[PDB]
Amino acid sequence: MGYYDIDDVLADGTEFPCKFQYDIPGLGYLENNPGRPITKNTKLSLPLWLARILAIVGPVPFVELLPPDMFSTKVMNAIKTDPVALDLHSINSHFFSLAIKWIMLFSEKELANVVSELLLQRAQELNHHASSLSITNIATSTFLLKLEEMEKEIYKKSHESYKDTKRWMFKK
Amino acid sequence: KIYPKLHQMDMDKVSRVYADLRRESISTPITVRHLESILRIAESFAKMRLSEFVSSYDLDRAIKVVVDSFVDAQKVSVRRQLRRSFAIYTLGH
Amino acid sequence: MYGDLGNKLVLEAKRTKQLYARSNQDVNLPMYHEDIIRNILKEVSNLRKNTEYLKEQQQLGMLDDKVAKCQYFVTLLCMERNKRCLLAYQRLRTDILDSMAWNNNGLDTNNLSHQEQEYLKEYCDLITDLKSGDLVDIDLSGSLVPPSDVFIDVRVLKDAGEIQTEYGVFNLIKDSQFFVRQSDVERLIQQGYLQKI
Amino acid sequence: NDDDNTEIIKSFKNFILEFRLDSQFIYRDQLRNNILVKNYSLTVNMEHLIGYNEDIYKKLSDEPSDIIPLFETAITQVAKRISILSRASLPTFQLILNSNANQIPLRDLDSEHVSKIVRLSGIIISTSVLSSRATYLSIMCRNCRHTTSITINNFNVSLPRSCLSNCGPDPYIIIHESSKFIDQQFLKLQEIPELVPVGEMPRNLTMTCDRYLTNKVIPGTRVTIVGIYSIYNSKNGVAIRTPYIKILGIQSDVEMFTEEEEEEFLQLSRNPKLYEILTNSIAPSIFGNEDIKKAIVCLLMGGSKKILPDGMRLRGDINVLLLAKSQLLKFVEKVSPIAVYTSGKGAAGLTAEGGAMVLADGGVVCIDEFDKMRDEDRVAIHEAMEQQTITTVLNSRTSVLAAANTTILSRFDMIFIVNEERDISIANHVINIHTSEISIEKMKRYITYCRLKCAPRLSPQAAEKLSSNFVTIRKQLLINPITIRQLEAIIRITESLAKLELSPIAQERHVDEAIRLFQAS
Amino acid sequence: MSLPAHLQQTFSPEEIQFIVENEPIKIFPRITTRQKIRHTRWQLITTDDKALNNMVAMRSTEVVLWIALLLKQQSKCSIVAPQWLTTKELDRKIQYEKTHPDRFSELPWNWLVLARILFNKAKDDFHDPIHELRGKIQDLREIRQIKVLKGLKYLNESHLQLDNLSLLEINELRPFITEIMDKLREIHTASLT
Amino acid sequence: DAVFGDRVRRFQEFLDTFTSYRDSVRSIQVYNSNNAANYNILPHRIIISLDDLREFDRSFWSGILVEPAYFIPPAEKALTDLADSMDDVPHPNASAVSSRHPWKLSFKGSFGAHALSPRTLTAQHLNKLVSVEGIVTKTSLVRPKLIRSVHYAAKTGRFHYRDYTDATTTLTTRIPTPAIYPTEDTEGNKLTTEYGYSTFIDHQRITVQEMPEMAPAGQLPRSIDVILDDDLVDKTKPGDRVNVVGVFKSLGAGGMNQSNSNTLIGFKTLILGNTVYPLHAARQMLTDFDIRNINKLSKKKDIFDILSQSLAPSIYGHDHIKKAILLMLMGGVEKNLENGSHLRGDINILMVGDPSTAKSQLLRFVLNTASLAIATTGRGSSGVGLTAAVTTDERRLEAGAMVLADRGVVCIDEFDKMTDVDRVAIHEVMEQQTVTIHTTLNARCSVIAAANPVFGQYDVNRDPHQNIALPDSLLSRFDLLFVVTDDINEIRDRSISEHVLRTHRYLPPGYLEGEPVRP
Amino acid sequence: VRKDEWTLEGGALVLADKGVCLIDEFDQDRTSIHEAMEQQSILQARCSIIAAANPNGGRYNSTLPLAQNVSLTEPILSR
Amino acid sequence: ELLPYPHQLMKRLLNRISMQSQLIENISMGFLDNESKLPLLCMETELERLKFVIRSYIRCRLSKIDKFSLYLRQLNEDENSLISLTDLLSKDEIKYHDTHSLIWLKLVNDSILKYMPEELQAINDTEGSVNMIDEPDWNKFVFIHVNGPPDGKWNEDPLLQENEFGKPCYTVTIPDLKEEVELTIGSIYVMRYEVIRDLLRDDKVALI
DNA sequence: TTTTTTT
Repeated sequence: MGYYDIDDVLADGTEFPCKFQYDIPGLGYLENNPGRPITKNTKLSLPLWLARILAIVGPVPFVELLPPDMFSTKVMNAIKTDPVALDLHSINSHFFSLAIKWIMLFSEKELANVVSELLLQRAQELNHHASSLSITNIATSTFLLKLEEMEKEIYKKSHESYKDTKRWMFKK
Repeated sequence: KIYPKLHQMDMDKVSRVYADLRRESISTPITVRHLESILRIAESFAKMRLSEFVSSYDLDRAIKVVVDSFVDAQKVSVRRQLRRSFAIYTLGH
Repeated sequence: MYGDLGNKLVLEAKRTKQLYARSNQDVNLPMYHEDIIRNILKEVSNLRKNTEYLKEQQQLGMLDDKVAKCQYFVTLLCMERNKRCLLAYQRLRTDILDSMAWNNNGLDTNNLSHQEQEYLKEYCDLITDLKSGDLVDIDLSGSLVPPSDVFIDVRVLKDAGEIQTEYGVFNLIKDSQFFVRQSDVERLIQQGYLQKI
Repeated sequence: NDDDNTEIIKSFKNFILEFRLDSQFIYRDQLRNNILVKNYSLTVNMEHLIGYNEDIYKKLSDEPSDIIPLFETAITQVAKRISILSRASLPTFQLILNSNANQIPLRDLDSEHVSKIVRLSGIIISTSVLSSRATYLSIMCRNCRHTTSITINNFNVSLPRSCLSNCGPDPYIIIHESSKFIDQQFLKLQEIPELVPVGEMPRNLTMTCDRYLTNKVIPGTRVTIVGIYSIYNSKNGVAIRTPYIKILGIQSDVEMFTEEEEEEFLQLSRNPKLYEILTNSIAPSIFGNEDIKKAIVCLLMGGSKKILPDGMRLRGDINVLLLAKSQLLKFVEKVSPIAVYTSGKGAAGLTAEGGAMVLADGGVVCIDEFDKMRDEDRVAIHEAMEQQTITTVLNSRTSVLAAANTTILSRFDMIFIVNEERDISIANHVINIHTSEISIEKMKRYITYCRLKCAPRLSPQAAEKLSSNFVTIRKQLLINPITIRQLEAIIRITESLAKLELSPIAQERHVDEAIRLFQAS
Repeated sequence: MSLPAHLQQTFSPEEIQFIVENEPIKIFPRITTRQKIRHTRWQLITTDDKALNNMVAMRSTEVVLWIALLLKQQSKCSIVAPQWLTTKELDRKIQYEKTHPDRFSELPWNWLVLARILFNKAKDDFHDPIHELRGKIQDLREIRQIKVLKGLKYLNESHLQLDNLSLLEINELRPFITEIMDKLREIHTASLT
Repeated sequence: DAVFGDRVRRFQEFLDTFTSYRDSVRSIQVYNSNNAANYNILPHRIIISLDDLREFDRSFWSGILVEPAYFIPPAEKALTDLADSMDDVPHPNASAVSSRHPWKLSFKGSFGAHALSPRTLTAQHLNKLVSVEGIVTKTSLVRPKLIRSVHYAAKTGRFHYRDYTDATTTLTTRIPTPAIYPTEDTEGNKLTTEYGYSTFIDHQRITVQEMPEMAPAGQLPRSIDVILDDDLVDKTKPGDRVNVVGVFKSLGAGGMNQSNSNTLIGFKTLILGNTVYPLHAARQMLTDFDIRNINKLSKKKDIFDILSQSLAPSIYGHDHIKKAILLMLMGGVEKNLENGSHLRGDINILMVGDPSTAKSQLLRFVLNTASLAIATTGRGSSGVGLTAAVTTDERRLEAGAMVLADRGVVCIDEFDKMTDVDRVAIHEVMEQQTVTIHTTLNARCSVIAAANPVFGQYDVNRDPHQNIALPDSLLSRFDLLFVVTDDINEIRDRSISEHVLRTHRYLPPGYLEGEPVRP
Repeated sequence: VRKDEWTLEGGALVLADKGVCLIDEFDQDRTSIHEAMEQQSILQARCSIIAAANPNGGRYNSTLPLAQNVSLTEPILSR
Repeated sequence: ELLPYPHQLMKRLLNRISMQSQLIENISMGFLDNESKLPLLCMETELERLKFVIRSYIRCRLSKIDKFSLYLRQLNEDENSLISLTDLLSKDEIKYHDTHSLIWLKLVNDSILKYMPEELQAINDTEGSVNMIDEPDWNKFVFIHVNGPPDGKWNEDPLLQENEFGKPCYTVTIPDLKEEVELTIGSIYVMRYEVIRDLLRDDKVALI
């Protein structure tokens, strides 16, 4: 999550729904209307880097973020059913980082517990896949397609470590 | 038992003749497929002579056969002009 | 938006980082994203002009306390995001260049920018200078692999011809094997002339 | 016997535990990996086991059908030992094997070949749907209400008549819930045409597969099967039997970029002369016809597809019409990621069943002789190629190419018609046969990659240029008809041209190129 | 950068082998490097030279494992097999692991690497057949792997204890376990007010 | 048995944990009593969240998934006991007491691996609860079952009853019941079957083809039959997507029996659906806040203008046609007189314009704007087909395109290209609002028509009817006739070019510039 | 094609292989010939083509070019 | 975190390496003029291994210096920092850090800071939401093996204390959870580097 | 078997 971290930059660039708590003339560029003043109660998705700051500051905060479908209770129920079967990458490549940022902006113990359980199950599956080494598979391909980009990087690191260890063991 | 082999010098003359035949078809068609058919008919004439190497006369008679095919196509329309233009081209020898 | 170009540049940086992590051997780095960088710089110049206009509006005094403050804050945040993206991409490319200099220059100029090429030359000069002086006894450019094998059979991957040794000249005639200490043949292996006996 | 069978299972387990490919036991490691992937099965190479342990292979060849279940039981025992901690059963593990021996022709297979392992090759005519085989059962005796379990191996048993706690004639009745089942697929494999004697149709044989062996292949695929020739009697000559081959293993003859792989596409996009290079590589033997090559490239790229919020959708494919074009169409069929080359015969229609136009999706679809063919008349083709749709409707979202020698021309995005040194060079190449440059596959992959990666839109300058040119053309025509359909065709051509460079937006240069190409219409 | 990306988190198996080589090992010399009262010298700056210079034929002596293997490359050196590297000791460790699924057998942290290196080179010195020792090592590795799987099932963000686990096993598990525990700790911290 | 009793107690504990489930069972009972008094009776079927059963006991939910036969029957028995206790059951009929309707149980949401498709269905899923989704196909016609063959021995005064069980109907395997009415009573008096007292529940078993998009290329989609009973029967029809929470069940000998010599056949597998859910993939939903907003919109000075401007906002120059389309979407009022005369509740509009005038684009936008719409193209549209359709099947009648969505509007491209005979068949729809073949199909649908001039370019000198291919009688049959055609003006051309450029410049929220999509 | 079960029978052009095949009345047979000439496949004909076609189904007339006398392809005439 | 540079130990090792190389060269001259080169090969391999270890440690130190160049400039500017930059680094390390930071600052300034407004032109400023200065993660988890007390006597170490089953242990606390735990002597554990740093400075535990 | 009608 570094300042120069490209993945963190992309996750911050991701937009989230929000509802305006203020009416600001001259902010029509965010509205995408050249001369229309911003209005209170207006609903507009905003980039996470800007939406989070607007939710933090404003006293009444300047904007209030609406709950995303990635944070929807239906997605939560699907995760509680089967953490592995869900396509977290299709939902968001930075879904875990976005969940962590949403927990930081709004402390949610149950959400953190559900996210941790999903991460643990997906990590067990990813560890099984990484332990499976060549002496592309459809099952691993579908699992990676479900797996987010960060989880795929972790899986690549673990699988490369296992493959290097096996190669060094089987070769002089 | 015999596999005809195209002669290189006769084939050079036949390639010049094939360019001339395409030009004559434009004048009054002829195709690289027809030139390949000339090579095959030269193989056929070598077979008729039972020669493993295609004769220059075999290639010439094959060019004559392909020219006869071109003349037969649109016979009344182009046959006289084709014969006049191909009196030298139909047979290399 | 203005930050979208920086996001695209950072996406290219992440793609190149994943590629370099995938390939152990150093590939020729992707050509510098001069187009996206120049677009981001033009956006930064436009935002600077907008901030100057906002300061002029504040001198006019209309809503300078709140509306102009928010507009200037938004423009400054956009400039900061663009600068962060550009710095991240440049740092990743420069780290790749430093790794390449450690790999080869210690023992694809079109892809690099001219400033990047000057920086890589300066890094190679710095490496040679660090080896040239104190701690010169150990070749800092020497391989980081532990000395597992004192002696190893060596033969030419290529017919380079005569080659120097500590006290010998060895012909590298094609497919000519040898039996020598690994340390002396480490430089020749780095040259690639001899591979695995 | 039963002690000998237990000894055979124990010997299989011992060989698995004590066989090491290179001082590392592949059998133990492969079984553990299959357990990790939850693969309740194991694949064993006959070469590794029988390279020096010939006695096991001899016993297996003696009684393969009965021996295999003992090997599977040994696999289950070894898996339980390796994976389940003691003092802290598993589903049956299928055994997969490969003969790795000389194949036998399907016609050469005879009655003596039955009851023995056979290696062969052929093309599967079809693959039957899965059929669950009851691996286990619980059979309740009706008259005394008590149950007795039954397990079945799908090799080479029926419900016992007696009740055995005998109160009934056939009182035993299965408990479907307690019964455990395994899917099984039947396969019909035709012999390879070379294996068929000259002047004879290939012979076909019924074959069976179960568990992981099911769905391992697809119908129509040439494949090499490892299986024991067997016999069975269908319920439907005298003493005649129905031959079949229980499969031990299958090896198919038929059989997303890396860090280095994607960089090649990046370089191809980096080339500024990429469009002209593609046009030149298309029909290299043909001299001239630059407009034809450019139109082919633009059709392969296709216009950008978009859907308006109101539900209106822009056509996502360019259409080209021609009036040696057959060679160009043959090249286009290979270069296109998806293409169907035909003279309109299909007797299947071009638009229809599924036509060639419907089967082709995106890419380009080429017709060798569109005007010559009259089946699947142009009335259906007009709707298909204009609205990308056809009381039957079929998707027709694929670039249209027509070779030959109105309303269809109005639907078409473009129209067209159809050197001695070129003839000499082509003749020299053909004679050598008889006695920029980019690979076709690489160019097809690059075209698909550009279509998947970028769908360029018109920049404001390109839109203004297109509007001004369209107004000028309309004024000239009024002074002298061009339609907004042709204007949309030109816009699609501009988007297709920008797609090669993968630019975020099209350019006035693309607009000029599209207008120049349209001038040939 | 100076440090490879894979090396940023964990030591390579070759590095673990180098550490194991830095460990010492007993061997039987075949050269009377010791000179009678009636010559080149090691003069090692990182290790004892007196043992090497005092080695005599068939006089058991201990030296750093790398130097021991270097001498074993010559016929002069024959490495002494570790006592725990015996069939009876391996069977005892296996029985201990079986009786204690929770508790790993007290094998050395470099037991796996040392057994592999000895099988590569010191297979001749083993009085017990090398194949039986290899099978026992594989069985112990499988038991330890099952125990590691159970422990991963019983992971906790606060801490973990692995007493008798092999150093190679710890190095292999460092990336995955460290990343998972760090992610869990980050989730718990974000949950914390 | 004892485990079944423990599961019944645990499911009663689940109903106690979620008061809403017990309240819903009692609500079905109370609604049944009130509706029986008023006359419309709710079936004794209960659907609960799978996550709710998991919250009550994760072990119970996973156990129902693993052994639906062992758990779901006891859980439904517990639900039925709770419903019997909660229900007043006033004045129960003897036939109702004989019926003794069980309270069905269903699991909703969070299926995971239990969520399935017919191609992905497995033998392990057999004897296990699952949720399968796919396009319905080959649905069986509803056939009444028999809960019990209630009988009555003659002169005995006692009604002997014989229950019958089906393996597909019951998740647990059972020895087959005779399913034959007893000829004589156990007492020895002659036994007569008691119709009415005997209970018959409708049973339907519908195959469910895997979704064609989900079907692999070069392969036919798999189909798994799902058992349906009571309200679940006839819940969906072939060609309609549906998702059913049903336990896959191994069944039959599968070649294990002695009669099957080949033994090649596998064990029959038939899913037993606890519930059937039709799925759109539509129909708009109205809430109180949106209704207040709609009241404010009606309070607006130009409500019709606001709605029309909202309709096809991207389309340019067709705003008057969009106002006419809003009038057609309302359709007007439909009236059936005491005399039987019919006033149509639909309005037909026709607009003629040259190709690429976007009149057909506005018609497509109207088809999208309508919750239900019929699409046709005059070159490809037959009026006989629009009025009615014939299927070979005895032949089965099929509704015509105009008859389809008989209340909804029908948008037709190239209506002028459609033949005049087709237009006469359409006139049967336009004026009579009904079609007669000897089968008769109602055709009161609105007919919005996109057309082109017969010349292909509208001429001011030519009359609008002369330019239109439709006859004057057809134009009179149409409620409105328009002439919206492509034209070239300088300022309007700049505006339309800016509109197309604005459509291109519109950026999907998820896709940035240079990224493909998907007052 | 015929039932055997189902079995297939080889075509006549396929039956004539490597030996010169024969054609007459040069239009479905012409399509088999012409698809063969462009395709190199009739299934490959694998045989030379010899034509004995009456011109336009009647006595030959000198005025008609061969393409009119027998319907065919110009590429077929070239081949 | 970068460890403090041991100048005396590094210098003594370097002097020993120099003397060993000189002696090996003298032996080589004598051989070129008993005669057993096996001890010479042993000394050469020992020198190679020692030089490799020293170079690896120095390269890791330079990597840490470049990773926290901003934080090291901040620490050098910060008199309140307990450790002087020269104390933490070697002389060559300090010169390298200074020159590298200056070169990077010149490059970044000429690249972007000329166009950037002066208020935001500062490279190491904390005004950004993510501080541009990069510092070592104290709380990062790192494996460790309890070395036990540096002294032979377990009782002599106050940190060492009897735990259950007669096992010496060292009490430790994780500030985030405020959890206290005892680490048995001669045992391996995984803990945050911040809490581990106390025992590491005490040398009671060595990082794995 | 005999319309019916779609190919």
